[PDB]
Amino acid sequence: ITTTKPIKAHFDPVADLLTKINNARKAKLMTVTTIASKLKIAILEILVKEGYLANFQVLENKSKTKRIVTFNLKYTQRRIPSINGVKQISKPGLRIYRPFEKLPLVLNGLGIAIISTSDGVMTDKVARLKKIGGEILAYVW
Amino acid sequence: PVVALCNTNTNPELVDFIIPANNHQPQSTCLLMNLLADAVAEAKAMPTMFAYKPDEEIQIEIPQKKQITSQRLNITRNPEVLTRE
Amino acid sequence: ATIAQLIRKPRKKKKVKSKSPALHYNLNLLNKKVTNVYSPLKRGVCTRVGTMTPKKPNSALRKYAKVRLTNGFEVLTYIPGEGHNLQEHSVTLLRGGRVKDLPGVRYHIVRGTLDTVGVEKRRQQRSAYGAKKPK
RNA sequence: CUGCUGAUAAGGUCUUCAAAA
RNA sequence: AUUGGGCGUAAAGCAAGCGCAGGCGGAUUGAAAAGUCUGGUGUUAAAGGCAGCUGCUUAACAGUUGUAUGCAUUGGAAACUAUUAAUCUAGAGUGUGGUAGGGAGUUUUGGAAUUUCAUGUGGAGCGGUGAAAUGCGUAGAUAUAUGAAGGAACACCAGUGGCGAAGGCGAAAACUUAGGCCAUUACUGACGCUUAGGCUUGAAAGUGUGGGGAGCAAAUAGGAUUAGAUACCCUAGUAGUCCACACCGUAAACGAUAGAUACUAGCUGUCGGGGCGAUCCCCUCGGUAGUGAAGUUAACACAUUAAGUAUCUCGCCUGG
Ligand SMILES: [Mg+2]
Ligand SMILES: [Mg+2]
Ligand SMILES: [Mg+2]
Ligand SMILES: [Mg+2]
Ligand SMILES: [Mg+2]
Ligand SMILES: [Mg+2]
Ligand SMILES: [Mg+2]
Ligand SMILES: [Mg+2]
Ligand SMILES: [Mg+2]
Ligand SMILES: [Mg+2]
Ligand SMILES: [Mg+2]
Ligand SMILES: [Mg+2]
Ligand SMILES: [Mg+2]
Ligand SMILES: [Mg+2]
Ligand SMILES: [Mg+2]
Ligand SMILES: [Mg+2]
Ligand SMILES: [Mg+2]
Ligand SMILES: [Mg+2]
Ligand SMILES: [Mg+2]
Ligand SMILES: [Mg+2]
Ligand SMILES: [Mg+2]
Repeated sequence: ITTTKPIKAHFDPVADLLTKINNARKAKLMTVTTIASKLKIAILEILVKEGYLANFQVLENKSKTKRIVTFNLKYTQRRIPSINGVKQISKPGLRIYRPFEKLPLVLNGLGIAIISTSDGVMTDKVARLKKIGGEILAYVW
Repeated sequence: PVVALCNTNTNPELVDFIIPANNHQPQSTCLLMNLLADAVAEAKAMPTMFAYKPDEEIQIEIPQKKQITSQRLNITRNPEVLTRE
Repeated sequence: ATIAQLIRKPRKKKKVKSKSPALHYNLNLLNKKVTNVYSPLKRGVCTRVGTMTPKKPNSALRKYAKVRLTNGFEVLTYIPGEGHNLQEHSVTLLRGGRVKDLPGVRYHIVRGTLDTVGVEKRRQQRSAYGAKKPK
């Protein structure tokens, strides 16, 4: 796939993606691109699994020195998205660590909470099933 | 329900049955208005006027008063609102 | 503001001041030191009795007294009653309060507990004014 | 077409109510 | 207001910059395991709290059983932060090539105009105001023509404009010098953002020493107006305004809006580089403006140069 515009990204990997997603949702935009990091790749994989996005697709330069991830939002026929809001918890500076006992439940289970405990990012329900917790990245509902 | 002949400057949200069309050409507006009237007249059962018709009966003339000019002009009558002190 | 900013300079809470400061000062009288011990009501001795005028809207003559407490503070105190036996030199027992008409007055005199006589000719709300039950 | 031109004691009403016809 | 607030107009963004320490920080690989998660063990005195029960005529109360939190040690997890060992170019710099500027300092030069002086013509007023009067004038004023001296500021160009971080920068030239924009198949390889403390600059007024002084003019004197006028008007007028060297360090120092980074409709101008080659106009990258939906706001309004969606750092606010 060929591009024309330069691609930049913020230094904060969770909130960069969150800002991109929120702006695309508010502006009804469908496809967005950003620089690819492995945390972002895993988080997009779990978003696609949970069904908040249509597809995410990683690409590499011809010299294998740069990688960028482009993803599309899942709009219905009447063009209203599945994402309703995003809020980041573990911002730089103040990192949020919660044990299993205090693993949050987002919107009474309607939304999902992204938790990167020890096996990569992990949804709240599967984290509860595994009885182990860790860093809490963002709230998506 | 409201149907309309949107002409590139209309808000699509307000109209339900959008008909992308011209609004400045007295031939295009006539053709489309008569097509809607033809739908109405066929439903209420008289013979049609423009719909389901050949060229020899669809043909129309251009009102008086090279090619036709659908160009929007007269921007000079848009001055800055009265201001300054 | 910012986590680092609050870590460096934490949130300082606004202070709280009392409404009757003169009732919370205790003088030892042997070492001659004043300590902050809270007391509900305190005994004082009057120096000058008289009348003052209420501030803007009210118009009257309200009975005040310049009373010096068991400590070394002299306060202006309103006598809450109709008629008084204060004779410019007596022992009274002040409690907290605040009459709105007179500026500077922030204490009241309990009626009929000590040298100051109670308020007779009262059958309503007398327990506040120190009046014996008619029976 | 630009002269001059200063001040006005204090406190105050006036909305009772929609429950409802 | 960590959970849980704000700084355009209501209290609150330092006047601006260079910035050490601190806080935060691009992508990939390996190790360890300081943070993080989890298992075992020891302990966290009793009483108190919560749940259950018994006994006092039930209760209050008494008794009884269960019931957490943190620390330490040991055993695992390796996703994220920190440490270490390295690779990469996309952030930031450097080089080469295009290039626009009233960016700054030092030294020279120029022309209008005011004033004074000199020399001719001339003869009763000039000046000033709402109206006048102080004032200047037959010792020849105002006016007119020529010349000289000196000081300060640089018409037109001049803008629905340019440069700098801010204050600020506009007659001409030389010398020294600062930053910026565009394109890079080149190089270093995270060297970056913010910045308590520190340093640098900072309108005008003001200070000290020495020069300079044409015009203007605080203080001051007089004439008017006025009930009064220590003010508005007029006639004079010192400091000052000007230069060099040292201080002062404040402004409605304002976009009343800190800096950096990523994203979010469009339309109309204008300025610079680059692509084509008459101008004009088209495209790309940036600067500076207007209008304007989503979005925000108490409203006014802001609206890709945000007061919108978010992050980082600093400063500041807590009724009059
Ligand atoms: Mg008059
Ligand atoms: Mg008077
Ligand atoms: Mg508040
Ligand atoms: Mg303010
Ligand atoms: Mg500012
Ligand atoms: Mg300020
Ligand atoms: Mg800097
Ligand atoms: Mg540093
Ligand atoms: Mg990283
Ligand atoms: Mg215990
Ligand atoms: Mg007990
Ligand atoms: Mg001359
Ligand atoms: Mg000065
Ligand atoms: Mg005088
Ligand atoms: Mg006047
Ligand atoms: Mg004068
Ligand atoms: Mg002086
Ligand atoms: Mg100030
Ligand atoms: Mg200014
Ligand atoms: Mg606007
Ligand atoms: Mg106060």
